[PDB]
Amino acid sequence: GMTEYKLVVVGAGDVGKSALTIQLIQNHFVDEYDPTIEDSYRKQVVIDGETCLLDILDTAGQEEYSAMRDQYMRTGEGFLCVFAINNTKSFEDIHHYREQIKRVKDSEDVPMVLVGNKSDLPSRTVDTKQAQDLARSYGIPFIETSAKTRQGVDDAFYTLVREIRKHK
Ligand SMILES: C[C@H](Oc1ccnc(-c2noc([C@@]3(C)CCCc4sc(N)c(C#N)c43)n2)n1)[C@@H]1CCC[N@H+]1C
Ligand SMILES: Nc1nc2c(ncn2[C@@H]2O[C@H](COP(=O)(O)OP(=O)(O)O)[C@@H](O)[C@H]2O)c(=O)[nH]1
Ligand SMILES: [Mg+2]
Repeated sequence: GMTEYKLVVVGAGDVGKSALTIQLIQNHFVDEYDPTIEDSYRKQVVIDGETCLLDILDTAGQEEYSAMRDQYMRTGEGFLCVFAINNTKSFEDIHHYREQIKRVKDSEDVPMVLVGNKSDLPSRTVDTKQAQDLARSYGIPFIETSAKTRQGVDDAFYTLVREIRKHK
């Protein structure tokens, strides 16, 4: 049967989680997507010659640590932790997202990719070296993306699938 991979996109508001997701789903850059909409979106894709079904949860809204929200996030098999390369605060938030993923998955070994989005913009405030070194600290891949140009989009999502495959 066709394997389904449940991927969850997390990170600060405004980093481009929705734009990245929609580039994967629609193959279109959407510069405006209601910042409060949290939803999941499926798409069949070929990854290393194997058709699989991606189910991508694009997170949004208020930080909440209820049992219900933990259970919803626990359905994720792998996580994209997204910051924007022109927003230092979004990068400084990453460790919090990673810690919460480790907690809900009750595992030090959750499939994960660090994503530095908005790589098309000149206003960089987070050095590539610093982001690469954070991914190294965590032992995870780092992918530079742009939802605007499609740079890195498949790399980010497909790497996460490959990481889930390895973990399984
Ligand atoms: C960085 C923070 O801000 C926000 C703002 C919005 N969201 C978060 C946030 N942290 O983890 C999560 C996820 C969605 C990630 C996947 C696993 C779980 S499990 C569960 N229950 C979750 C939730 N809510 C999550 N989201 N954090 C700073 C720092 C602390 C104060 N705060 C202002
Ligand atoms: N230049 C540029 N703008 C982006 C990119 N991704 C998202 N944006 C913009 O960043 C803002 C927030 O994007 P959105 O997808 O809503 O972020 P979310 O809150 O993480 O879902 C919007 O103004 C988008 O147009 C990108 O890669 N490049
Ligand atoms: Mg959004």
